Amino acid sequence: EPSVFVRTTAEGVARVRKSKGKYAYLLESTMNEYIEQRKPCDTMKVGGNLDSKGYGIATPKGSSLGTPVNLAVLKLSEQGVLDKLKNKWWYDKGECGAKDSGSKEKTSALS
Amino acid sequence: IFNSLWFSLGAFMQQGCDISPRSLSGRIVGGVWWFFTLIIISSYTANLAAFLTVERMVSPIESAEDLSKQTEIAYGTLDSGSTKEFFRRSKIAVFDKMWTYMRSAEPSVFVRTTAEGVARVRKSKGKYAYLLESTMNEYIEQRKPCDTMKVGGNLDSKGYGIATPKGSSLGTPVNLAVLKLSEQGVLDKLKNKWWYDKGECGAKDSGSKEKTSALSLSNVAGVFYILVGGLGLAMLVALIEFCYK
Amino acid sequence: KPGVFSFLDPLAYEIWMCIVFAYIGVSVVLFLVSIFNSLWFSLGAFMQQGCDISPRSLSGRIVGGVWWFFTLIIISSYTANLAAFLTVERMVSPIESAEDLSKQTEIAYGTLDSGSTKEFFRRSKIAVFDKMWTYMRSA
Amino acid sequence: ILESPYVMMKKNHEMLEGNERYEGYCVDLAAEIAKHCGFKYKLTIVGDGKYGARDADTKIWNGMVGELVYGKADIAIAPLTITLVREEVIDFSKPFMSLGISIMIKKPQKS
Amino acid sequence: LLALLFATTAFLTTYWCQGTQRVPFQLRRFHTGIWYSCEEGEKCRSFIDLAPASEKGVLWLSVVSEVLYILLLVVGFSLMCLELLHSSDGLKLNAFAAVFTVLSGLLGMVAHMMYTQVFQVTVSLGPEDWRPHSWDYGWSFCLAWGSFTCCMAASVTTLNSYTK
Ligand SMILES: O=c1[nH]c2cc(C(F)(F)F)c(N3CCOCC3)cc2n(CP(=O)(O)O)c1=O
Ligand SMILES: O=c1[nH]c2cc(C(F)(F)F)c(N3CCOCC3)cc2n(CP(=O)(O)O)c1=O
Repeated sequence: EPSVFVRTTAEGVARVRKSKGKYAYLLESTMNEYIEQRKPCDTMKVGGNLDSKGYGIATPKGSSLGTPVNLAVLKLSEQGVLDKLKNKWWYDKGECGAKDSGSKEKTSALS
Repeated sequence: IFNSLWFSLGAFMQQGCDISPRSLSGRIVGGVWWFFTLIIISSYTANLAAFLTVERMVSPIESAEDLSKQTEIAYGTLDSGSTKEFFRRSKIAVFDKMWTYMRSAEPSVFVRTTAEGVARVRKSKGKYAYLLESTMNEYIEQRKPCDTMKVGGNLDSKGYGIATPKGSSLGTPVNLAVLKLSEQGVLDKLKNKWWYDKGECGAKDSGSKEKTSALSLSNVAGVFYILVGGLGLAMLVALIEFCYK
Repeated sequence: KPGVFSFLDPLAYEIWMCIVFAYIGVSVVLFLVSIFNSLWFSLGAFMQQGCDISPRSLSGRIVGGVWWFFTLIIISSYTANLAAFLTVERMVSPIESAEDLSKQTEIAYGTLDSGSTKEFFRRSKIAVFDKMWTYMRSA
Repeated sequence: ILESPYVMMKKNHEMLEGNERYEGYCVDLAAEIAKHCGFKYKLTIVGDGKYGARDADTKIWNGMVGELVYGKADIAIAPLTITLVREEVIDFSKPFMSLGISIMIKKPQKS
Repeated sequence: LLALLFATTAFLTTYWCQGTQRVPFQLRRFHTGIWYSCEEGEKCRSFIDLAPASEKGVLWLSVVSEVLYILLLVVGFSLMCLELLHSSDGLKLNAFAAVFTVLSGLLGMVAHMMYTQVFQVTVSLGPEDWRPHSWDYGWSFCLAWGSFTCCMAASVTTLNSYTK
C-alpha cells in the first residue's frame, strides 16, 4: 500500500526512474534486455532469472508444418542465427552499447 | 628559500615549526595550506577504516568478452566434447577469438576430465579459468571447499529434454507431464533439493560467514623502500659536505 | 575480558617488533649531521610534540621527516583497525529467534535423536521450521 | 547415466534393491512422471556410459541414444542435450532445464 | 664480534620453527631450518626454494641480500685492524668502517624481513604437506635480531671516538 502494481510496462519503466531507485519492477528478461539498451539507459537488469520460460514458434495442432519448423529452429539455434539477430535487435539496434555496461566504474577509493 | 622549505614540510602534517613569521600573510596563508593538508589525512584514515571493515572480494571478470580481451588468466574447456566443438563452430568473432586463443594455447588448457578441470582452477590460483555447463557449475559451486564459482550469464541457450524413441506414444503424455511439473515448480523444488539442500555449502550461508581481523605485515613492507632509499640519501648529502670540508 | 594483550590487538606482534626496529634506525642518521641527545627527538618525532632541536634544512631534516611521514600512517591504521574490531564486535548480535539459527550456519543446533521435537520439524510445513529441518537432515 | 546430482547410487545401494538403489534429480523426476503418467518404471544404467553418438563409418548410435533408437530402452529420463542430429532419430520432449556454457572461476580470496 | 657471531647463527639455523602436524593421521614433528628442513622419524632434508614462481624471484634477491649482509660485517674489522696497525689519518677509516656495519644490517634486516615475508606467504599457501600449527619463530633468528642492535651499539661508541 499504495499498489506497486502498475497499469502498463512503460509506466513501470518510468516509475522506477521517478522514484529514484526505491521502486524496483519485475518484468520478463528479454524485454528487460531491450529496455536496458534504450536511452536514457538508467534502468538495468540485476540477478539471475527467477524461472525458465521459453517462447516457441506455434503451429496449430496436427499441422504438418511444425516438424520442419522444429527442424528449422533447432538448426538456427545451433548455428547461432538467433544469437546474431539477438545481437542485432538488442545491442546493434540498442540506443546504448554492449560495453557501455563496462563503464559503470567499480569500487574505487576516495572520490 | 631552502631554509623554510623544511618548515613547509614542518607544516606538512605535524611537528610545530620553530621559525614563525609571527603574524603577517606568511603566517596566515602558511596556515591555509596547513589547514588544507589536514583534511587529506583525515579522509585517508576514514577511507582506510572502511576498507579494513567491509571486505568485499571483487570478482575480476564477468563475461567471456573479458576473458577474450585479456590474456592474464588462462581459460580452457574439456579436451573433447561439444563445448570444444562449439567454439570450433561458432562464427561469432568473440567466440572465435577465444577459439583462436585456445588453438594457440600453449600449454594445452584442454583438460582430460571435468574433475581435473575443477582442481586445475584451484591449483593455478585463479589464473586458470574453466568453461563447463551451467547446471553442473551450479552443483560443483555448492560442494566443499566451495572455492570455485560461476560468473556471468550463460553463453547460449541449451536444454535437456526427456527422450522417448521416435514415434512412441509415450512422449506426448510425458510432454504434458513436464510442462505441468515445470509450471508448478516441481522441478524448481527438486532443483533447490539436489543443488542447495544436497549442496555442501549454502552460498549465502557461506556468504554469512566472513569476519576477518588484524592487519598483516605485508602493507608495511613495501614502504620500507622509501625508508632505506632515504637512508641512502643520508650519506650522499653528507659525503659531499666532506667535500665542503 | 583480557588485559595487556588487548592493547596489542590491532597491530600484529611482528609489527610491534618492526615499528621499534625501524625506529632505532633513525638514531645515528640524526647523528650523521655531525647520539643520545637526538634519540629523544626521534621519540619527539614519534607521533607529536614538535622538536626544539632542528638541524634546519639538510638531509637530517628531510629524512627525519620521512620516518616522521611514515609513522603517522601507522597510528592512523591503528585507529582504523581498532574501530574495525569494535564495529564487528558491536554488530555481533546474539540469537533471539529460530529464524536467526536458520539464516546463519555458524552456530550449529540440534534436537534429540528421537522424539516429537525431531518429528515436529519433520512435520512442520512452515518454511522456517522446514529450513531448519532441511539443515538438520543435512547436518 | 550415473551423474551427480541427477542420478546417483545410494550409499547403501548394495543394501537396497530394485530402482531404490538410485537417487538424484532425475530419479525423483522419474517418480514424478510415474505420478503423472501412472506407470511402473525400471531404472537401468547404460553400459558404455555414453550420452549417445553416431559412428562415422558404421553410423551406429551408441549410448542412451543407441538404447532408444535400437529399441533396447523404453524412455530416457536423463540429462541429454537436445541436438538436431538426435532430434531426427528420437522424439525429445520440451526442455525441462534451460542451460548453457558457464564460466567457472575460482572465488577470490587474494591480497 | 657478537653481532657477527649471531648473524652467522642465522646462517646456521637448524630450526627456523617447530613443525606440528599432530592431527588425530597421527602425531608429527618437524624442525625446519632457515634452509635445511629437518624433521622428527629422525631425518633431515633440504626443502629450499619452494613455490610459486615469483616468491622464488623473491628468493633470488633474498639470498643476495643474505650475502651482502655478511660481507659488510667483514669490512668493519679490516679497518679497525688497520687502526691497531696505527695503534701499535686513522679517523677517516674507522668512520668509514662504521658506515658499512650500519649499512650491513639495514640490508640485513630487510633480508631478515623478506624471509619472514617468505615464511608468512608460504604458510598462507600451507606448504605442500608441511603446514605447522607452529610458527614459533627462530630461536637463533630471535638471536639474529640481537645482531642488529649489536651492530648499532658497536657504532655509537666508534662515532663517539670520531667526535674528538
Ligand atoms: O549431449 C550431451 N549431454 C551431456 C550431459 C552431461 C550431464 F549434464 F552430466 F548429463 C555432460 N557432462 C557434464 C558434467 O560432467 C559429466 C559430463 C556432458 C554431455 N555431453 C558432452 P559434451 O559433447 O562435452 O557437451 C553431451 O554431448
Ligand atoms: O508426552 C510426552 N511428555 C514428555 C515430557 C518430558 C518432560 F519434560 F520430562 F516432562 C519429556 N522430556 C524432555 C526433557 O528430557 C527428558 C524427557 C519428554 C516427553 N515426551 C517425549 P517427545 O516424543 O520427545 O515429546 C512425550 O511424548
